[PDB]
Amino acid sequence: FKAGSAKKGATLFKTRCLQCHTVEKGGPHKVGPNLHGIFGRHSGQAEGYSYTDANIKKNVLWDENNMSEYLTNPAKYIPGCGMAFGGLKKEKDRNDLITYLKKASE
Amino acid sequence: FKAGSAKKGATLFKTRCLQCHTVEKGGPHKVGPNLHGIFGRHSGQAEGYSYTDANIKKNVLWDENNMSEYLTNPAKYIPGCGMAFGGLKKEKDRNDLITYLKKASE
Ligand code: HEM
Ligand code: HEM
Repeated sequence: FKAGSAKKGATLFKTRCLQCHTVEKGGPHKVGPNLHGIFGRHSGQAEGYSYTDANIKKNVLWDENNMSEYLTNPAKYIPGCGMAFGGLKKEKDRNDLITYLKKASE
Repeated sequence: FKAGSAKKGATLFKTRCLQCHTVEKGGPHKVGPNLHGIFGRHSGQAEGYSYTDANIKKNVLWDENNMSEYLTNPAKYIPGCGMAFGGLKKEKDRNDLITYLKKASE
């Protein structure tokens, strides 16, 4: 991962993630967990959310690379429902998004 | 609605709701919101969850009848994903479940 446009990323997040995730500090959980402070913890540790994916529950240390990989698969399992579009297949895309998430999640 | 078996209801909840909802006091949010104290508020007011369905967001006063109706439709929209099995089509079923939810949500 190499920094990109936080500005493009912000639009990515609003159009592809924000329907399931907030990022503001102390923001509420929705279908997915609030993501504030995501790059200072492991996976599966948002306060007041309880997780389903076995790998997220092993508590991976979130960094840029790990996250880029995580978001690479266009589909994602939404418990009890099925597969949803939760990924950016394009590299450039993730670099933009992750650049925004770093900032806005802090 | 007429009280039924909280015992049957408990099994219903564990097998059909618990994958998306907890009910214990102070229990965490998941795909759906924690439901503790559900019959003492309106819809769309769980602390630390942010909702999507326009009708839930109008804040309906949850009672037995309203809830039975709510759970009557076998399918339910899970934001960003699609339709999921979130209902009990059978009357007897809901009466069992709602009887348990009254107790366990308190
Ligand atoms: C590109 C857009 C998105 C990004 C970058 C993103 C990011 C993340 C991250 C980082 C996690 C792990 C959080 C943690 O470990 O605490 C997560 C989990 C989750 N996301 Fe997303 N997400 C996106 C889109 C979506 C969408 C559209 C949905 C729902 C339709 C969603 C639902 C979920 C759920 C349910 C979990 C928890 C999974 C589980 O418990 O098994 N995400 N997401
Ligand atoms: C019979 C089983 C279930 C019962 C009785 C039930 C009950 C409820 C109730 C009472 C609400 C409104 C909560 C409130 O107003 O605060 C709710 C909302 C919700 N439920 Fe369930 N539920 C069940 C199954 C499921 C399943 C299986 C899922 C996920 C696949 C789920 C996901 C949701 C979501 C996402 C919301 C919020 C909807 C929105 O924000 O638009 N439920 N449920």
